[PDB]
Amino acid sequence: LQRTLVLIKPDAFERSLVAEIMGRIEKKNFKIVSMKFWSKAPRNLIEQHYKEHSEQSYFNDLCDFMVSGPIISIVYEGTDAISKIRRLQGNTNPLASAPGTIRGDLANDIGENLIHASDSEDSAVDEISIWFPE
Amino acid sequence: LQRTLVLIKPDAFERSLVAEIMGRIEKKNFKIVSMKFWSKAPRNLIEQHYKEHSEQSYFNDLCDFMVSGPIISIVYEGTDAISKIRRLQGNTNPLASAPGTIRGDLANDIGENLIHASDSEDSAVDEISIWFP
Amino acid sequence: LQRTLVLIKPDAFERSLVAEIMGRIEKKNFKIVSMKFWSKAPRNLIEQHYKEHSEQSYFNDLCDFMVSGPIISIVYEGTDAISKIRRLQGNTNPLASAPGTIRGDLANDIGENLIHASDSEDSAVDEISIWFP
Amino acid sequence: LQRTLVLIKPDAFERSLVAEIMGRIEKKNFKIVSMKFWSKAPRNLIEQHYKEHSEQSYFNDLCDFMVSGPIISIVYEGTDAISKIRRLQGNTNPLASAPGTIRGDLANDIGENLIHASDSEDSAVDEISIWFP
Amino acid sequence: LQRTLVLIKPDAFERSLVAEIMGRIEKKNFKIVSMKFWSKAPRNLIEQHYKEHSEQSYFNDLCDFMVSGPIISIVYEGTDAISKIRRLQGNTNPLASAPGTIRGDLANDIGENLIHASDSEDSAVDEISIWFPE
Amino acid sequence: LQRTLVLIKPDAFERSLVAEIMGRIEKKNFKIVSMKFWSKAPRNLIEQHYKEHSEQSYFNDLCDFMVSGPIISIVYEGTDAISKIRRLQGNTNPLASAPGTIRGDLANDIGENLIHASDSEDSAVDEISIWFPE
Ligand SMILES: O=c1ccn([C@H]2C[C@H](O)[C@@H](COP(=O)(O)OP(=O)(O)O)O2)c(=O)[nH]1
Ligand SMILES: O=c1ccn([C@H]2C[C@H](O)[C@@H](COP(=O)(O)OP(=O)(O)O)O2)c(=O)[nH]1
Ligand SMILES: O=c1ccn([C@H]2C[C@H](O)[C@@H](COP(=O)(O)OP(=O)(O)O)O2)c(=O)[nH]1
Ligand SMILES: O=c1ccn([C@H]2C[C@H](O)[C@@H](COP(=O)(O)OP(=O)(O)O)O2)c(=O)[nH]1
Ligand SMILES: O=c1ccn([C@H]2C[C@H](O)[C@@H](COP(=O)(O)OP(=O)(O)O)O2)c(=O)[nH]1
Ligand SMILES: O=c1ccn([C@H]2C[C@H](O)[C@@H](COP(=O)(O)OP(=O)(O)O)O2)c(=O)[nH]1
Ligand SMILES: [Mg+2]
Ligand SMILES: [Mg+2]
Ligand SMILES: [Mg+2]
Ligand SMILES: [Mg+2]
Ligand SMILES: [Mg+2]
Ligand SMILES: [Mg+2]
Repeated sequence: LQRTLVLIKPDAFERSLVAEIMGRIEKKNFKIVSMKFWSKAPRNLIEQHYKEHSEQSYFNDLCDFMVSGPIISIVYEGTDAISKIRRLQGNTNPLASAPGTIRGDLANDIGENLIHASDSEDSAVDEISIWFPE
Repeated sequence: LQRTLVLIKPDAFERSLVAEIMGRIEKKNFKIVSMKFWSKAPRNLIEQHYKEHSEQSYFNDLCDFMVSGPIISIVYEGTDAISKIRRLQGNTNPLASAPGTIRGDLANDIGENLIHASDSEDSAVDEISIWFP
Repeated sequence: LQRTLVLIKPDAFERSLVAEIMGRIEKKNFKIVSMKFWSKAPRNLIEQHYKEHSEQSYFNDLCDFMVSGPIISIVYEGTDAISKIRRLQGNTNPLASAPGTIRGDLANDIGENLIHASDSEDSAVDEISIWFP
Repeated sequence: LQRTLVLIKPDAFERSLVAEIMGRIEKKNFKIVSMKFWSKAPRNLIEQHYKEHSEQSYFNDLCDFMVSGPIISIVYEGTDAISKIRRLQGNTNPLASAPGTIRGDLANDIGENLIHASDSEDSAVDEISIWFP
Repeated sequence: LQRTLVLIKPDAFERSLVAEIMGRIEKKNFKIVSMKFWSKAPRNLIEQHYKEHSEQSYFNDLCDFMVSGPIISIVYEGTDAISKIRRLQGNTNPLASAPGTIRGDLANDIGENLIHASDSEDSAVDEISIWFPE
Repeated sequence: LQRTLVLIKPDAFERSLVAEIMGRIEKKNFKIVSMKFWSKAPRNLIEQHYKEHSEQSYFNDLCDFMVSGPIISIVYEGTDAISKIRRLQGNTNPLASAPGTIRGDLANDIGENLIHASDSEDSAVDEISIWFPE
């Protein structure tokens, strides 16, 4: 029984795909443990979530996009939640994300990709404590 | 341009209809301005939310049901949000709720009806202050 | 808590709308208690099912249509199943059937209307005994 | 068996609701007989399409909106297409449009209402000749 | 033109995914030849359907689950129906079943996996004769 | 930013999957640049579109099927539109087209496969000029 951190990005709200994305996870039978809505995440919170990408050239545009609209932070719980939800998510690249996945079906840009999902146990614990410090 | 208070009831979670419901409101172009997830709402918030029904026969069952599962409290914003979302919601009674409405399509019980929505400007103001103080 | 008799008509199969129809009833929380697939219903079951229309002008076309493809007979159970599913069904006439109802959304002919549903306690009892003796 | 004129408005494109709308009509069994995509409809076609509203207060905003994005003009054919598709469409006013209708479900503005549909035999004949001469 | 045996398992009825599953097959354009509804399959009928798994450690739980609710037995017919419907079904394992498949989209357990589908010509003939002895 | 040619084939209209197919592309966020409806494409226009398959044994049946009903020609525009829409389309073969793709989900025949999509830059330019000579 694992717990994973998921972010509904600003492009979801702009395109009205919020329920679509959450429904795909809900239908997979994953249970919401914690959920927080942000009218606008603080840039610092974002920079922390993506601290691994600070040296990348897209870092600043990435941070700019993540504060350009509302965000929903969610902790999903279930057996092997981390890897499973990653597979539902789909590849970061629009040239690779398979049809049937969230990105494969709905995302068309490598930056604006609708959804974040922790990629491992270590980073899950880490990202859960960033969005739900309590 | 109004704001209304919406509750996603425990039966929505039990039946995995959370996204479905929020989806029907999202497609009508209403924007979220506040949202909070309750693994279990405090008994007293529920009793105050339904303070008007405190002397009604179903009151106790109504509250028991409201704390029997998680709920989501949501403030929706849009032009004439209150009356419009009430329209989406559908009648409390399964015998009167019209197909195409949330309850008319999905709900089959007068008590377990999936969704709450403020019924007026004044009540919306109270209910909003109850869940987001 | 009632039981009602539902027929999935041949035009549902021709248009691949079988799951769609059964889906709208399933989402309303009604449970199946009996189900039988007919690659071709016997002419006499049809004529008895519609025994009330035997002297009507459309009777022959109605029966011809009912045996022109497969059908599914289903007994649904739920609190007030008869009136509620009738509501989901929608008016026989394409001019009167409301959007959000099965026929109102999907059907476009007074004869080929996709679905049958008992219209009362008494008729439901007969129709159920016709298809599941 | 009638033919009616349908316009898929710019807000359908902006909100990616094009397929959704055309889908609701396709499921009702109406067939396309003519279709044309306009990256930007000519101002004069719009003003003639709405020639009846030329003296109304909203006329200018209505036209500005109609040329602010792409549109799709479609001739639909089916038995009683005009009145039926009008029914699918739903009331112009967000306060009156019923859930289950196109506008009632998706639209939230009296001006930006996603879809146009001829309102009579005579008007359908004019509107059809305007977009497909 | 092949015929294959399909079972809608008890978890479908509990979660109200019956129409969802059948609709995915219907949209693929497969035709129903035979269909039987069981309020509760007899354990023996189940033990026969899974006679190959009698020595497995999950056999008894498997049988217990299969009689815990209603079941729909269906014979679908179409060109290469057996292999095609298997691919729609998706892997038994939730760590493998791909998004876009029935299990990949809706199943989250290796036991409660919503749907059975014959895996070959031999077993199809065999399973069809178990549920439709006529 | 590429442009690709897409054809909604006669089997889509017969089965009422027109909106379904276009919606999958629309949700992927591809923009319609040009669109033409044909009550019946001229056989010659079809023979040109498939001039590469003139020596194949299915050529004539292919052409017969393509004029057996209405067709919608569409130019979609977007980054890498050609390869992406191909992946949404799915393999020509029903034994290969993956679930989650258009053909994988809806097509069950190798001939009647619902949708055409240019396979490269060269053929896109070529097919766009066939259906939209202007
Ligand atoms: O070349 C890239 C790689 C990533 N990102 C953005 C998108 C992604 O959501 C975020 C973090 O990258 P990742 O962790 O590799 O993506 P994922 O979200 O798939 O883990 O950085 C880019 O804009 N360009
Ligand atoms: O006879 C009744 C009436 C209402 N309720 C419950 C359901 C409803 O959600 C809540 C409040 O009732 P309401 O405000 O009259 O209904 P609505 O929620 O439609 O405003 O009380 C019952 O259990 N039994
Ligand atoms: O003018 C008519 C009326 C009815 N029927 C067919 C359609 C209907 O399914 C069946 C039985 O009619 P009904 O019981 O009056 O309609 P419903 O099925 O809505 O109860 O007869 C016609 O073909 N023409
Ligand atoms: O008060 C109004 C009434 C109408 N319109 C626009 C919306 C409508 O699409 C168009 C034509 O109006 P109509 O023909 O009366 O509405 P409908 O489109 O429902 O026939 O004018 C407005 O902007 N404001
Ligand atoms: O490790 C396992 C393997 C299988 N099963 C159950 C699920 C499956 O539905 C049934 C038969 O197994 P299978 O034939 O290998 O699965 P499939 O249904 O994918 O053919 O046994 C388990 O509970 N645990
Ligand atoms: O063995 C075959 C191969 C192809 N075709 C038809 C289907 C296809 O749509 C068309 C062109 O073939 P293709 O370009 O290889 O298919 P695709 O549309 O996947 O590019 O010829 C057949 O009928 N049989
Ligand atoms: Mg990562
Ligand atoms: Mg109240
Ligand atoms: Mg009758
Ligand atoms: Mg007008
Ligand atoms: Mg097996
Ligand atoms: Mg090719």
